[PDB]
Amino acid sequence: NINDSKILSLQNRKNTLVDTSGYNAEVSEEGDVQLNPIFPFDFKLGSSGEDRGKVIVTQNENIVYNSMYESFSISFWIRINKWVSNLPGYTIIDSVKNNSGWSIGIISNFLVFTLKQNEDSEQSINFSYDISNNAPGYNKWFFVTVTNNMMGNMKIYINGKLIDTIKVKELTGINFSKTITFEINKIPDTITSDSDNINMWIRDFYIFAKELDGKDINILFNSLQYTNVVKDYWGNDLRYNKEYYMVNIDYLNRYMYANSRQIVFNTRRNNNDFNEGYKIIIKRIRGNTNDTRVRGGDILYFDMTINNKAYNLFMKNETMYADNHSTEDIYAIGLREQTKDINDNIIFQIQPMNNTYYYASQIFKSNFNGENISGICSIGTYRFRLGGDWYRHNYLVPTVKQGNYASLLESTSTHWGFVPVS
Repeated sequence: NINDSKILSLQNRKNTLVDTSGYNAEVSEEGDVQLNPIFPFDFKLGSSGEDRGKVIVTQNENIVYNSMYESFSISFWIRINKWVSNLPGYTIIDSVKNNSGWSIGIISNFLVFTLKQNEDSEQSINFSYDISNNAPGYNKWFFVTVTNNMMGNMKIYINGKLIDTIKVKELTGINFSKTITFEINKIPDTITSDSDNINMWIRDFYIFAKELDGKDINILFNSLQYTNVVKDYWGNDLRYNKEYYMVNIDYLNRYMYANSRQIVFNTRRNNNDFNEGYKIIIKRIRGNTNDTRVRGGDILYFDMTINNKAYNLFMKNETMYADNHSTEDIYAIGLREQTKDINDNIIFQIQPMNNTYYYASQIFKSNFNGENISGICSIGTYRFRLGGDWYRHNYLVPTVKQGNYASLLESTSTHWGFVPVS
């Protein structure tokens, strides 16, 4: 019943971009347009300038006429290379023939949708990402969805969530264009420097002849998404035998290091970047053998190579010490030496855990067959006598709460992210 209103479905069929909606809108890609052979089969443009990629959809004017002036919806998956917070103006999706139609661009940390009736009048709505928790840029995938009702409201959703809403004003004389041009284009200066190249990834761009509501929007949101495959910090599939930078949503201003075989979290210097720290590799024990992708319920361990040696993360047995609260069933996570024999001591089960504005997961301590989960992974500061320390000192370190860890499932402190190493 929902797809009954779909009038454009730009997708990657062969290794070609086409309109699978049935209205056969013409699709023509120019310059450097990279298509992805593997899911989500996203295509990729850039602000290179050389032969800047430019995809152009030309819909059946008649179907545009009978759909766009009433109510409609635009949705799609998008991603920006290095969406920093200073970024200059850029038009990314444009459907303005003369001085009328609609347009979608990015500015500082904003993604704005615009309805343009004339050169002297517009009406925009936008999404602004939380800079606080996004120092290295908002470089993750997100599902957008814009809804418009001339006789009511114009709104935009990011990942099934309503972000902004507004009443449409008398935009009489507005002229929708049948042409939609995908291409990164810098807006007319005022910033006045030549910044780095940004890439943009697009997937499943759709347009509906009606104003979809939250429910159908989130239905759509999951409709095309492997909710159960865990994703890495940017939204791509999580993989095994791949180097990652494991972080804790509660402390992104920290990186992983280790002391006397004990994993500690230090403050990163390159705040506007995710380098530093020690890396991790996820090793599978039980999961879909045909993949190297991490799925919920999959059993695994983690390898951390330091000097040149590879260690296994593992749950300690020593009792903890902390200035404030108690040691419920708290065990620190440290590094042991690979025993070439899977120690129950290093076994965990991963679970996808995505939030409106980030991609994380939950790691649980389990046995080999995972029919017994004893606790969950967390983080906190505790008293230690590490390398050279004669006196105990506080260290923020990974931990595993056992006993009844049910009380922590709702804590972002158990939310772990994996930033791949570029």
